[PDB]
Amino acid sequence: AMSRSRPELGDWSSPAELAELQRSQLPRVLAQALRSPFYAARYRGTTPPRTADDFAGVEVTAKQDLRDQYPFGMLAVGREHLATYHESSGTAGEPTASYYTEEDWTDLAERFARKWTGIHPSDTFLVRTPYGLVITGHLAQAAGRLRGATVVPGDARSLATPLSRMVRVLKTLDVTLTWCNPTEITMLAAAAKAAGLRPDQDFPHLRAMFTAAEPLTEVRRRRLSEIWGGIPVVEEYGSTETGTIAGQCPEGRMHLWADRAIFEVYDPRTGTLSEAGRGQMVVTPLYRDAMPLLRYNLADDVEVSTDPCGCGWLLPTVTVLGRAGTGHRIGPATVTQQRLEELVFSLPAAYEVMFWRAKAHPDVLELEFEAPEPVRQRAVKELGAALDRELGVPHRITGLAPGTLVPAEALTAQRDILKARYLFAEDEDWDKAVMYF
Amino acid sequence: RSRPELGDWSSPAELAELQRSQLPRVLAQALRSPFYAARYRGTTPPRTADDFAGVEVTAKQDLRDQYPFGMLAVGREHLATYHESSGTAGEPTASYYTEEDWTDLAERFARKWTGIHPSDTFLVRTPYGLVITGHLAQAAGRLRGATVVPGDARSLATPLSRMVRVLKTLDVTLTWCNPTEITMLAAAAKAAGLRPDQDFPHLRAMFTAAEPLTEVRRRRLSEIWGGIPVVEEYGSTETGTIAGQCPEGRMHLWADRAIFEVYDPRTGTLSEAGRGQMVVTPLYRDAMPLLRYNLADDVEVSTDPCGCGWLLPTVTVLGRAGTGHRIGPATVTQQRLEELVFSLPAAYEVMFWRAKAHPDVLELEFEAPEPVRQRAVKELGAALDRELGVPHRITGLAPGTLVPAEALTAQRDILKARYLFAEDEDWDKAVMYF
Ligand SMILES: Nc1ncnc2c1ncn2[C@@H]1O[C@H](COP(=O)(O)OP(=O)(O)NP(=O)(O)O)[C@@H](O)[C@H]1O
Ligand SMILES: Nc1ncnc2c1ncn2[C@@H]1O[C@H](COP(=O)(O)OP(=O)(O)NP(=O)(O)O)[C@@H](O)[C@H]1O
Ligand SMILES: [Mg+2]
Ligand SMILES: [Mg+2]
Ligand SMILES: [Zn+2]
Ligand SMILES: [Zn+2]
Repeated sequence: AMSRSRPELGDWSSPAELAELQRSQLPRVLAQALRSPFYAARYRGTTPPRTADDFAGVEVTAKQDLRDQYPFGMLAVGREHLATYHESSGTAGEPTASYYTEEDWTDLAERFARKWTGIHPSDTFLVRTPYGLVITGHLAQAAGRLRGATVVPGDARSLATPLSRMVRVLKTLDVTLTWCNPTEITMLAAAAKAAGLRPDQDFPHLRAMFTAAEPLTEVRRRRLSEIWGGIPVVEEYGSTETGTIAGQCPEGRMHLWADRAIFEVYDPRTGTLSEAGRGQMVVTPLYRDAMPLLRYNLADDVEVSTDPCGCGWLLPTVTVLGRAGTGHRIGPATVTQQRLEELVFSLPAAYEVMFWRAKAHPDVLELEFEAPEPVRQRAVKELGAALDRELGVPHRITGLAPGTLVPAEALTAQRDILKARYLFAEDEDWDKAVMYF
Repeated sequence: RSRPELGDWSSPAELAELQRSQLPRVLAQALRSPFYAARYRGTTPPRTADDFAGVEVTAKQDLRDQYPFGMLAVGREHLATYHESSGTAGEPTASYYTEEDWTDLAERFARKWTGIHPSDTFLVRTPYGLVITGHLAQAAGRLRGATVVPGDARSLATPLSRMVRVLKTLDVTLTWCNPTEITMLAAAAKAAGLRPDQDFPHLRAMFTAAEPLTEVRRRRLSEIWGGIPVVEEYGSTETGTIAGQCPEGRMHLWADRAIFEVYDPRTGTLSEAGRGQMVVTPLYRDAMPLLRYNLADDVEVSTDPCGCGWLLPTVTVLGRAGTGHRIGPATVTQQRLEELVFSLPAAYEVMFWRAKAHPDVLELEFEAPEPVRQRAVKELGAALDRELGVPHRITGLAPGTLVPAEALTAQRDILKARYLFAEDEDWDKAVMYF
């Protein structure tokens, strides 16, 4: 393919060459951004940025800007050129719209498809994320179609596809790849066990699990891998409005797809943008026509490093800590979900602790988790000792019976996919007449 | 491959030839599947157009028995997508498609007499979970360049309140949802402060399927949404779209893409027209060949020419709504009741109802706002007296009884798993965040 117009891993031999692949797109990107009502209004009465050098002066685009411009204030092409329209997860009251041409979709699908394990025609790919307005289900399906994998559209949060039916599909279709968030990986494992199947042995064709959408510690990621037989759990970082911006290498670090976007770290205190360090993730996608974004702040706290990785990819690594501002403090001690997660998932695998939750009170950390009765007291004691050793916070830890946080019906209930029925026989329950879901 | 378009045939004889010329390929493809290889093991299988007249019907129970890949005629490497049918979960029905199979599927859906255009914004409000329906409409929208808004259905992510907001704010021009969902969206619109007959000026057509739909109900759904076309099609997960509405309001069989026959289940005879069970042999599919697949829907196929000038037979689908219940001296079909319910004046706003056939009496409930309820009860009773003569027990209910207010107004944030909460936060959304 002498013919392909977007860069691939291996097209650049140095960071200087990568920087050139980026800057050579900025005149097109800056001209396209100005066609949107939002950027045309932003630079009204001034000379707009046109050149690679002008980009250093470009003002950040905030989430609140995208919400204020709902639905099509960020639109730079005729609506006739849109292929799909999406809205972000989170608050329903203040939606964020994103939208993509067919050519925009090719870039999106390529970035998702950068899975170090490969996606092949030989694969059966269960897409277990939502298709309702959000991009995630559509994105995985598009990458599956691109690479010829058989796509099984599992959807998520749909009454049509409960966990019991997904477990049966995983086993009976010999599914080789999955796409779902890390909590859904443990939900599927709990559903398998409730169906009398061992996730570590009874799914021999499952070769990788693709995941995103949650901050994921290496301790949790490795436990999720071990639960499913030691297979790779392949993380990516993305959003509805950016698509996939980073993907895992074989060493287990996420690398920024810097050939497809200019990535900057925003220090909200000084207002400076830097190519690496700690701060808020800023993205300028290079290969989109419909919805240009100039220095869009995802407002995730990230650590970007240019330090080499054992994978040898010539791309910076990124750790995603969480959403900016989300931390809690109890003693002098900062309590992060990420620190608690590392302690919970360091309990021996034999204790089967997967489901937990915690509440920061001013004085004390309240934490609950499900564990089988025989190991429950051990789990409470060891997790307490871990909190003492690592954080020194006062705690109130309660072990719960399985079925308490995650009900049995979520794991085992089957649901017929009915249609509206208006006339029933005497013996039939007519309660499913109009509300048939 | 080269697939026919409306207008490629000038007569029924030419249509019959477009079909028969595909049958050698279709019969050889079917034989590659374990199911048809086993069916014709130790015989000479059918090879020619003439041999097709002798081909045994394929039943739904065959597709269930062959779960998952007994109907598969290509290497799995060539599959693009895998689907399972709606209905019983305990006994799944698998279907699957190559990329080229998908082009035929998308083309058949896209035969919408109103057109699908790049100028369109197309809300897909059917499920994407395993079933084909959401994927099919999305594929046809992508094929014709319409902006696809993936609404999904039966998803906690996309309640009615949010779909009504999307209809209005995105100037949606086309919808895809079942006929019950058309009335659910109308009730949700009023609950959002929007009049379905006036406040959606860019909505130009509503595409629908999946339910038996009387012309009386279809015309009422049109009137509720300001007199815009309600464009019906007939399909299934295992066949795709097999008939679509013409501008005269009849569904025409897509006979250029499939051989349609009417099955008498008592004699087992197959006829090109008349009353009986819908039998389909798709002509342009490689992955999952079907020879005379019996959808087991009760249909009436007619060869009578239509004012639309399409040279294709028309089909009415009675289905499960065609099957009588004896009550009084009389026999009552869902389709006959539906015609009487939707013959009540539009201004009574009767959209949601249900009925139970007892041996002695028809029990029927419907929502009607105060103060038209007792008029509606009386007129519907008189209609049942005049038309059916069945004893009835009719109850008018307050709106919010059959279709709860919560279904129409509830908004739901799309949350992710959260493990650490502040004191004042509800931590019940920790692991069960849907
Ligand atoms: N691998 C990851 N690690 C950590 N956080 C992640 C990861 N992937 C996604 N996220 C988080 O999820 C966000 C994107 O959520 P997603 O639903 O995929 O898009 P969205 O529709 O923009 N939702 P939202 O921003 O939450 O309103 C990112 O900004 C991060 O906060
Ligand atoms: N226009 C229509 N009029 C009447 N019935 C229809 C119409 N369209 C679809 N149907 C019914 O819906 C069935 C197909 O349901 P659908 O969910 O679209 O496919 P499926 O998931 O394959 N279901 P099934 O094969 O019956 O188990 C048809 O066989 C008919 O019974
Ligand atoms: Mg368009
Ligand atoms: Mg394949
Ligand atoms: Zn690496
Ligand atoms: Zn016609």
